[PDB]
Amino acid sequence: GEIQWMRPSKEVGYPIINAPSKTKLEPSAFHYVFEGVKEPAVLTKNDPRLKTDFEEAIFSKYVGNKITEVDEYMKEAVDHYAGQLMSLDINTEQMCLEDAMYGTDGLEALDLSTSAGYPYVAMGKKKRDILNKQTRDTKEMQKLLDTYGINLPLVTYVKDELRSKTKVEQGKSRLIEASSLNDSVAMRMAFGNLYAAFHKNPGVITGSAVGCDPDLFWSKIPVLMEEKLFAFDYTGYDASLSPAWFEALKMVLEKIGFGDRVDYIDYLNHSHHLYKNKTYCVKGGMPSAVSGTSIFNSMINNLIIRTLLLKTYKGIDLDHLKMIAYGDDVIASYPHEVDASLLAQSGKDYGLTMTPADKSATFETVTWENVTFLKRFFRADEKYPFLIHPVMPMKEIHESIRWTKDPRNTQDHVRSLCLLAWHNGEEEYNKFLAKIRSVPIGRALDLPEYSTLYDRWLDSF
Ligand code: NA
Repeated sequence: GEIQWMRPSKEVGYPIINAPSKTKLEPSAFHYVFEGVKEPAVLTKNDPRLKTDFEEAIFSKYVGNKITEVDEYMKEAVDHYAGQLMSLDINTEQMCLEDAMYGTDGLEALDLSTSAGYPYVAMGKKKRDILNKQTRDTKEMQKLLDTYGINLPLVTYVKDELRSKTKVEQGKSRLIEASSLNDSVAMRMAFGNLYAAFHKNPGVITGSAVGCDPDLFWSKIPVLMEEKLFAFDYTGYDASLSPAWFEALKMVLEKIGFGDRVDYIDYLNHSHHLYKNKTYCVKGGMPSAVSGTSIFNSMINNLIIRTLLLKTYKGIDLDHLKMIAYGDDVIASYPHEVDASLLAQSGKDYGLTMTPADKSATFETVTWENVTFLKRFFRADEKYPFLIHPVMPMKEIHESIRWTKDPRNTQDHVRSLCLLAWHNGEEEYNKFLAKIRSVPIGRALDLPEYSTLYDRWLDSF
């Protein structure tokens, strides 16, 4: 990805956009009951904590575009991936406006809380004024589509979340690149069935895990993997994507029956952005908050890994490449050991910056003992080995519980954490519950005991 140009929005016919400048995050009732070193990310150029130019920092993710066209290895990757997907017998029909708006089997309704994007954000019109979850009205939406059309600029906000002291000091805040309600609706109508098919088929066929439920899915994953696992981390995945990778994606879509609407992918590739009083154009890079962001990054990941394996290990059997992606995150396998360090090398020629799995200093062998997916480990249950526990380290949960965005969501927030934590064992979970109950706020919460969560789990299969 690379920003072609940036200038005052007025100069190109656009209004100034208001992006919140004050974090809604602040110390929670457990701020001092648990350890933590994370704080709210920088949201404005004036934040006292900054140690470098903010603007420069948030846009530096666009490391440029390495490759220009789709080479021979990429084409092979496309054919193989498209071939697998073809077996899912995905419905290629467009999705009706109603379902694209309010949902259907395999596709959740549009999120009413998230932004309505441009121009609604500048007209003050919110999403709650356009759709009725119970009326399932599409009349208001239809007029809006006919009025403002599609391919609208993407509204950019800085994401309000916790970050390391380092990332805070270097202005490394992540950005929300929200598509207009019009594009989301249009794109969900164009790819709605593709999304549903993926959400319903997390595994090694779609090579995707978007829409999965870690509590149940973790027991299916091992069975799907080949003998030797391999993995690695990406540095600025989304932003590093070159235009060729988007073209590769269109070929897959074309081969599986969506050639009809590959133009929507162009909208992702060559994108239009609004930030504050500036507007900029990007060539390459996947927008962060577009309908399909997660699924398309995953499809592209499948193309990337297949390509690197073909470039590096000629004669490799992609039919025995068993991988599952979730955006840039990925867990993969092959009957034979492969060199991640080597793959990382080939990766640089494709505009991808790959590093050791889980922040290691060197490329070590990936095993069931140390592999993580979605920041979760894999641990067979002591009583029933065939049931696999998705284990997220307590550190993350601790960091999270020390802050709050709305005292009215304390019950949910803390309950969410409990569903993640208990997998660390009864001893750990109880220590967690006791610390929570060492202050008034925690003692008033309704939290599940270990026995309850363990039984709920066994009963969910
Ligand atoms: Na782009």
